[PDB]
Amino acid sequence: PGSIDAISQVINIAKAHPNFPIALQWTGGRGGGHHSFEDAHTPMLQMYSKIRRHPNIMLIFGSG
Amino acid sequence: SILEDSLENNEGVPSPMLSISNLTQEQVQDYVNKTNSHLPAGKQVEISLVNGAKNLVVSGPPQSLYGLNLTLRKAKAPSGLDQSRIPFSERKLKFSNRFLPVASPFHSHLLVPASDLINKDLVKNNVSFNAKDIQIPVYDTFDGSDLRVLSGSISERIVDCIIRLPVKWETTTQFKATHILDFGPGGASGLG
Amino acid sequence: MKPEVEQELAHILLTELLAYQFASPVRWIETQDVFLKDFNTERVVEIGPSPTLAGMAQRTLKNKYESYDAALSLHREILCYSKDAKEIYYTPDP
Amino acid sequence: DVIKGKDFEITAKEVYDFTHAVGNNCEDFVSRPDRTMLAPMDFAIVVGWRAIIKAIFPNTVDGDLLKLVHLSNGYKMIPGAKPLQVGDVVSTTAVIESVVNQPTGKIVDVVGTLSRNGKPVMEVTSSFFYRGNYTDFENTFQKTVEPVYQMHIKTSKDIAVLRSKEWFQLDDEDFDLLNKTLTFETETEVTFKNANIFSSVKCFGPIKVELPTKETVEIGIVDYEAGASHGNPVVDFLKRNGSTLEQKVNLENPIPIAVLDSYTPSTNEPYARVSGDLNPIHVSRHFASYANLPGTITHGMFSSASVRALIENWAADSVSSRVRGYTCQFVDMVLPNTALKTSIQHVGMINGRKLIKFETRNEDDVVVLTGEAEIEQPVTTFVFTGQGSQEQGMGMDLYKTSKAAQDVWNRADNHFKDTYGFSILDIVINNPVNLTIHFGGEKGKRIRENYSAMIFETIVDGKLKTEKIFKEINEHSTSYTFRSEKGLLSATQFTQPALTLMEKAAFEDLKSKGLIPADATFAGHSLGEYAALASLADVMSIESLVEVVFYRGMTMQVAVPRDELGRSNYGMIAINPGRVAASFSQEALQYVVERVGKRTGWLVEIVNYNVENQQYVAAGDLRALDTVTNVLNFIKLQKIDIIELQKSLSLEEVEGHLFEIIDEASKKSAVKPRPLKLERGFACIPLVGISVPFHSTYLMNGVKPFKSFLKKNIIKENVKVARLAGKYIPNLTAKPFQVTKEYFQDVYDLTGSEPIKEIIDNWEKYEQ
Repeated sequence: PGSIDAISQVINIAKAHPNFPIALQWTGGRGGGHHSFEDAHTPMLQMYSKIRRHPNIMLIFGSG
Repeated sequence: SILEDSLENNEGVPSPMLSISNLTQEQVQDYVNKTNSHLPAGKQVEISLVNGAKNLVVSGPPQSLYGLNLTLRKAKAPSGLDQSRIPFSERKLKFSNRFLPVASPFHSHLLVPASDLINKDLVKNNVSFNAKDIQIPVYDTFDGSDLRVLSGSISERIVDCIIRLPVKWETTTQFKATHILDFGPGGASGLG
Repeated sequence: MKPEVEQELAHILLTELLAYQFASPVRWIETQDVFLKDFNTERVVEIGPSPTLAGMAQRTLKNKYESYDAALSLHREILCYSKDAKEIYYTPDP
Repeated sequence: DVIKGKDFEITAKEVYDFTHAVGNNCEDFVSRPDRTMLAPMDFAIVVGWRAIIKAIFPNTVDGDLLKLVHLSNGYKMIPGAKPLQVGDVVSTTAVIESVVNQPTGKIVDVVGTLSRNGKPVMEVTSSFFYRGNYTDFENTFQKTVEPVYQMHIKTSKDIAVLRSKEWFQLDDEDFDLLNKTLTFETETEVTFKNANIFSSVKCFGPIKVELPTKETVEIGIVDYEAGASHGNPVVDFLKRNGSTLEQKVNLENPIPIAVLDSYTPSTNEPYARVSGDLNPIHVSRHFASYANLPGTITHGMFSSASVRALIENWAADSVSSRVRGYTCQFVDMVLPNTALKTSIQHVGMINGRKLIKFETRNEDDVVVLTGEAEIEQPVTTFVFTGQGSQEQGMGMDLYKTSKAAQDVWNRADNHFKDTYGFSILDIVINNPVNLTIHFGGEKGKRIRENYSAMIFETIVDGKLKTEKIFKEINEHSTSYTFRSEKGLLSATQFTQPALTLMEKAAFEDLKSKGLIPADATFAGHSLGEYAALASLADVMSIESLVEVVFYRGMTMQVAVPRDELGRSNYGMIAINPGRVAASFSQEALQYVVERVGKRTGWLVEIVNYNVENQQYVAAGDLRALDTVTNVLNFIKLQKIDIIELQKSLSLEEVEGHLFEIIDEASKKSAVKPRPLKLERGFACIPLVGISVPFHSTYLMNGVKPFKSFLKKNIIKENVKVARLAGKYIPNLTAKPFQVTKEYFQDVYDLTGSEPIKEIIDNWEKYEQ
């Protein structure tokens, strides 16, 4: 994911199969190569609680 | 005319208490300081509730709160602006604001007059609250303190705490606990 | 002051203002501020061929009355006889 | 006999009680911090009720008070009077206007006049009805105010017929009625003696004549008197032989405002207590039942104030101040706990106020109430446009539809034809490339002398250098010719009349539709200030206007040396301090232009201060204009914050700093050909057309010849002070016209004028 909506999408793929490991690699806008107009903290700061109510989501911070 | 306009701009039906969301307490106070700049004492609006982080509630005469509402109306942005291709720093403030369901300006200078009168009345009936009698801490709305550790009248405090003084809700919910029970009005739209 | 006397005076003042207007400059910025702020006009109507003094008073509002207007909740309406017939004569569509 | 009431102080709480009784939650009546409490115009009835009701009591007006019926009641605010306040002490006077026996019963029309501090504040009108069969023909009268009749004395027999009537009685019998317009403002007082036959008929009023200003002056009297009459001869005459001026003017279509839901009170005691109407009919069932009513009828007065509140709220946007007139017809009765949809539309105009009509029906869809209200327009200001935007055919559409328009244009077009030999309508209608006047027969020669007497005086150091404006027109000239490669409509001597005319015409149509607010403020931009003065203050005739304005243009076309091809040594530049730099302020443009003024010893001054930090205009020496336009271009590409360099350096330091910049650009334009062609800038635009540095100090010598021209055309008697005081914003001063020592001084300061200086110096000419 790279968007707040994108994250929310992953959360849905998560409910999809609650027993399956999903590595949500939250990248930021300050990464290398491909980009994003997005801040690295805001999205995560904002989605964290919801991301965390799904045990199958392995939250991984990247970029910078 | 006002009610008309305030309605076709997706804001509430003008009342004495406006609630602004996703703005710094500092940010909010800034716009109000501006609005209040142009008004006389008796028509000024102040922060009533600091319900939370970027959640506040301004309060005063409905019409002057409507004025604040206009100065805000230009500073904001259409909700579906899609600033996803704009660099973060460069983007525009998106934020919510609406009038609240209440007939009176609580926690404002408009009510200070009724302060002394209410107390003078509370005495003329049986009512008083001795710190001896309260069995469990009752956290002060402004202090966050206990109302028992109080030199003067606990009654008189909670009167002035509802009528004149702001509600620093997070600081008044200083305590630590496992569980909070909400007995107050309004299901999931309520304080809990 | 005596009515006839007031006339006589007010008269020559009026003629003075008009005579010398010829040389002195046009203080329109100060003027707009008189009726926009001192009087708080809500309907400023321009009577002319095209809307020139209007867009003048419109810019002035954005440039200076941005905040005043907002707080004091005054809706201002700027109308040119040229283009805003409907709004001046109170005769709309459906 | 007049009925005197009682003095009445309005307590803060009598108001609380009344507002709450009728249910009027307007904030103007509720005690708020730092505001005096206002009293509802409704409250007038609480004050006057005892003075008024007394009027239906005398023995000569014998009625069964238990069968009394209220027909109507209205309040009219006398103009200029502020609304009732909580402080006020109020004297009430109830005169009973008309008492007439009708087929169905006796009718009494009462008039209240609530005064405050000597002056009258508002009038209250009530008419009551004693039902039954009467015949007191002995004690029955009625005075009616006849509408104003206008009469256009066109012919010689017309004037003959009028002198034929004994009631037509003017001051100087020698008055030349021929070709004037008369108005007849008549009151007719009648007393009955029989069923249809009048006992006596009086009919009096002033006769007035229209002035060029369209003002009306008393010329004489209508004085009719007759016993055993049968009809009113005077009114019949004027009806058939005249037209009836009604001050109301309908809109094109009624404009709906709102449909509101109302309710009558559970009990009537609340209203009765505040109002002083203890009439048992409304409160005691046994009285109501004895009078054979449907029940304890709601006070008709409640419905009056209740509905009024709705009009107040929704039609006046809850600005108590705005409603100045309200009136109410009690169609049918209403019981307590009835619901009332009352509807409100905007029906027309009267004297700048919105005419509003309403109708209230009940649950059974029966009309119960109907009246109208007059409500003030929002604060209005009129600004009159100056030259520059004139288009061919401008306002010619309105000439085709509006009568007011035609009269304005035609009066003018005629004056122009008969004294200068051209049609301003033609020039406007089809922009003529050229136009020759021909000094034909006896009338041709009359015309040319009016051309020959065009003088341009020039007081230079005591000396008065006067020249003919029209050099060539002389005793041997057969014609003159105005020229313009584009079209004469854009040559100021014609442009100005055209503009003034279009505007004055348009405003007089607005005035005719009753759309001009009484207290509106006005101002004009250069030229438009004559149109503004003419339109709102009628300071001059339509002809005087086109005259003054036409000469103002000829004067400006000779107040500057011209070349062979008639070229100018001067011009105007329109600047925008914004475009130079976001830093470049007003004091910055002033500063810069004042330096390039002193430095080059040329002429530049700021002429138009139009929009702060955005639109300015400077005039003067074409060379000085080419410097400023370039000095400016430099400061922009150079990014020179002068507000910052003023802090860091000294006066003399930055002075010299641009004195250098000036001197490098000033060399460049002096070395340019004869009549330098001003070119565009970054913040400078040349005003193509203008050739005179007007609104600079340059035109200071051409003042006193115009200052006489104006005095010969703006007569003392046409300057009515109130039309200007506080409403008129000049251009010299930018402050509302006031005839005060204060004001007079400011004018001297901005101009230095003899007539003024003496006046300031000996202001104590106070006493006649």
